[PDB]
Amino acid sequence: QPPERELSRLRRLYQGNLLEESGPPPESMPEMPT
Amino acid sequence: RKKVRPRLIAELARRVRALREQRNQPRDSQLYALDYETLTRPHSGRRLPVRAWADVRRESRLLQLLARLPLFGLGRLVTRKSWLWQHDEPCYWRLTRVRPDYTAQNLDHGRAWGILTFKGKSEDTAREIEQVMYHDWRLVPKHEEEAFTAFTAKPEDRLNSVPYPPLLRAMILAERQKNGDTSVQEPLLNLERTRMRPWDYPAKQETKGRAKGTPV
Amino acid sequence: KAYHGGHLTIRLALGGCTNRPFYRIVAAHNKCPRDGRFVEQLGSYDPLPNSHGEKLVALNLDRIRHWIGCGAHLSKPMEKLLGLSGFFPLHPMMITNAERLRRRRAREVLLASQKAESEAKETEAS
Amino acid sequence: LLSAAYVDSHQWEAREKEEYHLADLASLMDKAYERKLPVSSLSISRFVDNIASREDLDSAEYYLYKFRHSPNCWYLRDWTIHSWIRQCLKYGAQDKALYTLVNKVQYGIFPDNFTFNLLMDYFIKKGNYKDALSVVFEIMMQEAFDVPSTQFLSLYVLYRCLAEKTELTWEEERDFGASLLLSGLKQRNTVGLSSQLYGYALLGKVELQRGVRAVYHGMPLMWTPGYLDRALQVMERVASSPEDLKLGREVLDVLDGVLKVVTSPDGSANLVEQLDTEEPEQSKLPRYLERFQASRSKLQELNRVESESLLTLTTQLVKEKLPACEAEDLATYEQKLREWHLERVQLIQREQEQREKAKQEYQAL
Ligand SMILES: [Mg+2]
Repeated sequence: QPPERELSRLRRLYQGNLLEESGPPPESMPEMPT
Repeated sequence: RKKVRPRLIAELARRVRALREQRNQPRDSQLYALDYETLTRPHSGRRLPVRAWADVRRESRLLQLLARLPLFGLGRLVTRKSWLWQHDEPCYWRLTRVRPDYTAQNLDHGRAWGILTFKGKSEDTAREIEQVMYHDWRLVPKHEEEAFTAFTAKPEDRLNSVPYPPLLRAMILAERQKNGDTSVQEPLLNLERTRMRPWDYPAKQETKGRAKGTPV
Repeated sequence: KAYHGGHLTIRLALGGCTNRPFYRIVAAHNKCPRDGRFVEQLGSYDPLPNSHGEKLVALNLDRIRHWIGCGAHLSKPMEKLLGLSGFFPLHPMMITNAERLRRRRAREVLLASQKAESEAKETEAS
Repeated sequence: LLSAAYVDSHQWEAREKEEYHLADLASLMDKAYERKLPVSSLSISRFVDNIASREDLDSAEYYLYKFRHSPNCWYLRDWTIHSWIRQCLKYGAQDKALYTLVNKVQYGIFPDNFTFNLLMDYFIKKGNYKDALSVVFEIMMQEAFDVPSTQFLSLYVLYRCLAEKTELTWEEERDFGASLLLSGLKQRNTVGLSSQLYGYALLGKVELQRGVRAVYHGMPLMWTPGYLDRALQVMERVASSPEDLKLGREVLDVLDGVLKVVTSPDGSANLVEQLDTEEPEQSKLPRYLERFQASRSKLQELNRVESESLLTLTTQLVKEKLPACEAEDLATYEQKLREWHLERVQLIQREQEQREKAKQEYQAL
C-alpha cells in the first residue's frame, strides 16, 4: 500500500484526470463465475 | 572499373548547404518563441502537450527571472516547480555562468551554467543547465536560502543485495556442486554498483540536440 | 540495406502460416525487418499448445547471456518469456496485469452474487 | 535625511576622465551594431563620462539601451552605472534615472546601495514621496537592503507613505508587505521587529483573500503558505524572549484587523498547489485568532508594547543611527572610487596594447 502522502502527491500532479483509487487486490484469484 | 565518374555537383551542393546553415543559424529568441493564445510555437507550429498548458501560463522561464537580477543572478539559487511538487528534499541549481540572448528584446532567452544539488545531494562540478526554456523555474529568495537548503540525510534503506531469479539461482548452485564447491550460501546480487538515478534527474545539456533553422 | 545507427536487440521473429503462428528468438540489429537479416538465432517459441497441452519455449541461455553482456536490448514479449522461465524476474506489467484481472473477476463474482440475490427476490415473489 | 556630505559630488566630479567627443564615439558604436560586432565596455563608459548637457543624456539613454541588447551587456561596469545616476542628478533628469532604474531589464541599470541612497534622498528632500517609494520598491525587487544606511531610509519612506495611505490595494499591500519584511529583517531594533510583524500581516491578508500565488509570484518571497503563522511567531518570540524586546502597538492592531477581516468576510491557470493532507489556511484561522489574543495578553502583561507610533519610532532611529552610517558609507565610497580608477586604467592600457598589435598584424599581412 503506498504511503498516504504519496497518494496525495499524485492526486495533485494529475489533478483533473484521475481514476477511482484501487485498494489491495484479492489475495487469490477469484474463482471464475459459472 | 575506372568508369565511376566524379560527381562535382554533389560535392558542391554538400558544402554550399553546410555553409548556409552556419550563416543563418536561428537564435533562442526565435526557436523558443511561443504564442500563448494557442500555445503553439511559430517557428515550427508545434503545439505543446496538454499536460504543459497550465504551467506555461502559470510559471516563468529561467532567464525571465534572471534578467531582473544584477549580474543575471550569479550565485543565486533556482529551483523548479516540478521538483518542488515531486521531491521533498531540496533540489536546486547554484548559478555560476549565464549567457543571455542579446537579440531578445527583453533578454528572456539564453543559456545558463551552475552546480546541481538534487534531492539534497550536491554534484562536485558545474555544468550547463537543461530545460532553461521551460515554464517551471522559481527563484529562491536570499533570506529563505538557509531554510530552503537545510537538509539532513537519512540512512539509506534501499536494499543493497537481492536474490537471484529462480532459474538463475538453480543454475548457480548446480555449478557449485559440479565443480566440487560445497556450500549452502545463497547467491546474492549486488545492486550497489548499478543504482539508477530518478527519471527526472537533470540530463547533460551539452550533448543534447538543437532544433534546425528551417521554418515549417 | 546499409543501416546507420541502431542497436542489437533480442526479439521474436514471426514465422508459420495463417492462424498458425510460430516465433524464432533471434538477436538482430533493431532497424532490420522483423523476419529479415539477423545476427544469431537464440531459440524458438511455439505459442500453440501441443498434444500434451504444453507451449514450448527453447532458449539458448548460454548465447543469450553473451548478447546481453554486449549491450543487446530485449523486447517486451521476450522479457515476459524470460520472466516466466525464471531466468529473469517477473516483469512489472505481468504482475500488474495479474492484479487487474483479479480485481475484474472479483467484480464479476460479486455481480453474479447480486444477480442471484435479485433472482432470490424473484423467487420470493414467486 | 542624509547629510549634504553624503550627497556631495565633489569627489565624483574630480575623477580623471578621458575627453572624447560624443559624436565621434557615437559613430564608432553605431558601426559596430551595423556590423553585428561587440562593443567594448570602455566605449560605453567613455560616452556616459563625457555627458555635458541635458540633450546628451537622451542620446546616452539610447546607447545604454543598445549596450544592454548586445553581446557585451554583462560587462557594464559599476562606475559606469554610478556615473549615469550622477549625471542624471546633475542635469535635472531625475525622472530619467527612475525610468531607467524601473526599466532595468531593458537598460541594465543595477545601482549599488550607495547609488540607491543618492537617488532616494533627492526625492525625499524635494518632498516627492511617490517617486521615493518607487526607489524603495525597486530596492526590494532586487533584494538590496544590505547596507544599514539603505535600511533606515527605506523604512522611513515606507512608514511615512503608509500613514498617508488609509486605503491599500492588494498590489500595494503586497509591495508594502514585502518591502517592510525584507527591510525589517535586517534590523534587530524595535522598529525592525515591528516592520517584520507589519509585513507578515499585510502579506497574510493577500494570501487568504487572493491565494498564496499572489504573494510569491514575481516577488522576492517564499511560496510556502502560512504567512499569518509567521506573523504570530514574531509575537510569540518577543513575548518569550529572555531579552527585553518590544513590538509597537500600531502593528498589533493591524494584525488584529487582518485576522478579523479574513475571519468574517462578506486561461487554464487554476491549480490546487497544496496537498490534500495539509490543512488549508482558512480552516486554521480559528486557531490563529486564539494565539493572537494569548500573545497580546502576555506581551501587555510583560509591558513589551510600545505606544509610540511607528513613524515616530523610525524617525528617532534614523536620527540616532543614520549619522554614523554616513561616515562609514562615505569611507567605502572613497575606496570604491580608487578601485574603479585603477580598473579603468587597466582597461585603457589593455586597449592600447591590442591596437598596437593590430598595426603589427596589418604590417605582417
Ligand atoms: Mg523527458
